[PDB]
Amino acid sequence: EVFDGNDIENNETKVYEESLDLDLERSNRQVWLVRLPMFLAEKWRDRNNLHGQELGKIRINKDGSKITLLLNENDNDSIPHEYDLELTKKVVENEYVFTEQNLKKYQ
Amino acid sequence: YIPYVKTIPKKTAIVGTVCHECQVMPSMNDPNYHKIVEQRRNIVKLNNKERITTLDETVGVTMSHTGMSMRSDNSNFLKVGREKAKSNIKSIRMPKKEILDYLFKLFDEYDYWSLKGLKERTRQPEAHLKECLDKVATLVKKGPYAFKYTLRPEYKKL
Amino acid sequence: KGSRFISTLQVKLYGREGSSARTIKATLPYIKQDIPIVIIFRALGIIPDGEILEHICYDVNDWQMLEMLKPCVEDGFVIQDRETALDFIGRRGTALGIKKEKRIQYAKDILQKEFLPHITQLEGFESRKAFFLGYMINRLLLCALDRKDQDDRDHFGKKRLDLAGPLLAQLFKTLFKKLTKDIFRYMQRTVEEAHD
Amino acid sequence: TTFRFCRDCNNMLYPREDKENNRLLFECRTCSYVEEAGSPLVYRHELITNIGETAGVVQDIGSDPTLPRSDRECPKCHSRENVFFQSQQRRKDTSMVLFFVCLSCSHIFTSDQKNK
Amino acid sequence: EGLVEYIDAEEEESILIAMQPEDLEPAEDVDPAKRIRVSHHATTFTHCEIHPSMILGVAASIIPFPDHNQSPRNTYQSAMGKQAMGVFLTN
Amino acid sequence: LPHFSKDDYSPESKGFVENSYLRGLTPQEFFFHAMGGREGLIDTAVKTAETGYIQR
Amino acid sequence: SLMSCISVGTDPMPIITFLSEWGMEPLEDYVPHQSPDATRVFVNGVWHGVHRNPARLMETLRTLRRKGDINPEVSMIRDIREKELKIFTDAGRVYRPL
Amino acid sequence: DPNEYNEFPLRAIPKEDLENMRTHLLKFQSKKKINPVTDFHLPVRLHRKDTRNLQFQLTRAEIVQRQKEISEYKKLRRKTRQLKVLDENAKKLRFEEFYPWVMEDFDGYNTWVGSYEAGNSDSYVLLSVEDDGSFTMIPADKVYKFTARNKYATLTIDEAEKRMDKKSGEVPRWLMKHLDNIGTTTTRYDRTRRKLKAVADQ
Ligand SMILES: [Zn+2]
Ligand SMILES: [Zn+2]
Repeated sequence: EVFDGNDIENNETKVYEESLDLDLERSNRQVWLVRLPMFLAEKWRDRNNLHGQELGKIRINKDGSKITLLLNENDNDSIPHEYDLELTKKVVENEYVFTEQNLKKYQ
Repeated sequence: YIPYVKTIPKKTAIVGTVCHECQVMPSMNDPNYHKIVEQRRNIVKLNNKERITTLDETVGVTMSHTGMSMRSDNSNFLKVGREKAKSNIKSIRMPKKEILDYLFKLFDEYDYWSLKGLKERTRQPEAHLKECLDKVATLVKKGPYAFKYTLRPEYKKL
Repeated sequence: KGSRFISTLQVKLYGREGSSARTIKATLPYIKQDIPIVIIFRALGIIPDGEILEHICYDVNDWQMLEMLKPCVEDGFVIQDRETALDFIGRRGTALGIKKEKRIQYAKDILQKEFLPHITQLEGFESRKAFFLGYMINRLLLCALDRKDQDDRDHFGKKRLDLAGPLLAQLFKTLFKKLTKDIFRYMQRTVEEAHD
Repeated sequence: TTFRFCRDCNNMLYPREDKENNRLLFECRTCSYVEEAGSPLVYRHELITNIGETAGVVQDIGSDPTLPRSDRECPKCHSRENVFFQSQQRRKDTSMVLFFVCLSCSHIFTSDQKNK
Repeated sequence: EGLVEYIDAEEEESILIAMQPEDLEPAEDVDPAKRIRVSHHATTFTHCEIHPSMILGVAASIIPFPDHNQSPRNTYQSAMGKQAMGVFLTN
Repeated sequence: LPHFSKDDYSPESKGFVENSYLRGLTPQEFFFHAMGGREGLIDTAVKTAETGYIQR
Repeated sequence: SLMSCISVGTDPMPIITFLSEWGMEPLEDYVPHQSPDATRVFVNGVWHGVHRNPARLMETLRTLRRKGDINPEVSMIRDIREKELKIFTDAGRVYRPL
Repeated sequence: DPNEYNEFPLRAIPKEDLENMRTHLLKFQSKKKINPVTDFHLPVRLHRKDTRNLQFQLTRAEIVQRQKEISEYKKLRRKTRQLKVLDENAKKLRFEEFYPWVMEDFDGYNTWVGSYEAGNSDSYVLLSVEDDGSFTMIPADKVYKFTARNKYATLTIDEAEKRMDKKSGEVPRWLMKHLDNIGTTTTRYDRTRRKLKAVADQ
């Protein structure tokens, strides 16, 4: 949506029905940035798949903060179903997750 | 301040915070880990590019299509020469009063006309149209509407 | 896998050993002047100085090389913004057909498509290019501190032999470039003058 | 000399002479962030240098097959096997003094006799 | 099978190569006519030479006992063997 | 040579040929003597042209 | 020389992918202070990132080349002194067997 | 297997709530902690915009101040040409990232400019912790490097060039401290603060 900047004519209220302000109420959600191998990324990033189905379970052992994955059998059999989620930082600073949404030019 | 910064507005929303740099390692004790190792060895083994194709037929059969040949081109690609030469203009000497009335009508519609637009509007031979033009009108030489025929000031009042 | 063009990047240490104002200036292609380093790193999106000499220096105890790069950050001190650095490097671009606001995009093109082109041609890769430039400067300053001697030009590992493969490759590349130019010329002529 | 940086914008700090207390303060030239300097030294320029002699020593320096072997005495664990090399700086006037690195405990000990 | 390996000049910088297997490899009266062999007194080799005579080119491989000559004479013979006269092809 | 360890300053490691021509050269000694002969040939080739230049 | 051959050069991209799938941390998220002992990894003169355990990576790569999974013309060099792992793949490199 | 842990199941996102929205990745660059819920003056605005000629653009507080004050005040053709080949995806990235992401708070205290990173943006996936402790898988697409801009009252370029010219002498060590004592070329936040305190006093 190409638009002229620094508009003090308040045209954005009429041409955009959605508020321009950033939504912040989901910032308190906790996210895990997970890096995948090539096969796991291929089966976890294809748009012909991932219809909301469950993919596995995450075992978080509390003895030494050891996190392991127990994947479901719905994906394959030749790949492993147990994985070790290694952590290099228990606290990650200055890093967030945000989304983009197109605005409504109508009304 | 300048009230123009070329801002593209898009709806944006924070959808969470990350606190753990997670990475997935395959388990060593899994029986299927060796399948992953063999898969990576097959990845570093396979080739993305194939070899060239060698024409194993007789060389003259291949050369028959080349250059100095019987086989004229049957493709229609970029044949602008044949498709722009099929439009032919044929016109006759329509009587003088009708064509000058037509010229006056077009001059009343718009005062400034070139040779090509007037010819495609009236469908007349170039010599007769030129005679009917310079009998009753003239073309601009040094004005902003140069090389366009306009009506004489004597006939401009009507 | 590109245009097979050879771009020379020279990182030069100005000033002699007895001189104290020893600043490092890099010779970018298509740029008349030799740009100081810190301006280039700010042009690559690394604005703060600490990450700049982090990219230069990997051992925090190596105080000597930090000392001798101190005049470089002192020289590239007035520029403290990425876009100011971009304008500063683009204004000596060898184009002379670009306006004020296109200086930034011009300098971005300069740093993307031929500044260290063997790494990448794409955008979004300024971090690795900046790290490689920091590595180049680290090697330069290691040679300047006599931790490592200068490179042997006669070392046979640093040499390659163009056999019939690569030689015919570059020759055929040139000839096919010329043939494609001729095909485009023929197409342009047969559209503009329409003789089929 | 141990350069210190601003904690706000990560720029190096610069000394100041002040007549208010006549103490050594280091300031950020960008955001005016100030602290006391922990040492009166603000500049060092060493001409003859012993730094870089033991440079390049890592935890797996004994895995290099090109490094020669010797049988000197390691005076921290008393081992009879080690590698050794000359001073890593490439000055024209550095000596043939060797830096023996024991493989058992990664202890660097030299063969210089006047220094010992 | 990992029995031989291709090494270039960069990879030569980080390896240790033995002259002969029967001499330098096993852990260590001598014939006075033989040349003096130094065993290098170190056993940490990663590679061994296939044969030391293979360092020569095509022309220098024609020279009988090139290690018993002055090296410029070997260079002269290497240049001279191209001017030798004989059968070059059977056709 | 890659047949010696690092920082070897022994005479055989830096180009001392102990064998005679009669007994033949070890391959390291052979290569070092080849380097010396190459230097001699290069010096001859440049010296002939330079001294002809000076003489004219 | 008689035994010397010259590499015809292969694609380094399988090697880069293999490194990235064996703990070679990418260069984008590398910080030298938090990884002071990291070994820089070069492929055809392109620094692709760092590795924390270079010895295991080198023996894995050497075993792969010795079993033929990697092309034998690929030359891999570990200089332990300044912690660089240089891998060369391009054509024109003169090699000899040992 | 005994359950001595909290084995949370993992579920994927549907494909219906992936079209027409893109879930990128945020990454600030500062040695201190950056938090929009606390360190930012609400409302916070994030839009893709041109960063060309900064320090002359007023933030949203002064924009709505000007809006209020003006509401009170009013009431031969070249024929053929060469077409260079270019891939569609990189063209879309270049046109998209022709303007960077710029996010600012209401008063302009924290202005962060985003830079695209493509090194490992494809291998990354997001596991957001749900409200019940479960995990939803979100395939991340792009990673953006965000840097704070004009925090310590940055300056223009012509003065920098004339200081780097050798017609003048040595550059002084504390020049912008003297300039901030003068009161020229301050931060965007302070520039908005002056106008806000000028309008609010009436
Ligand atoms: Zn500061
Ligand atoms: Zn010891």
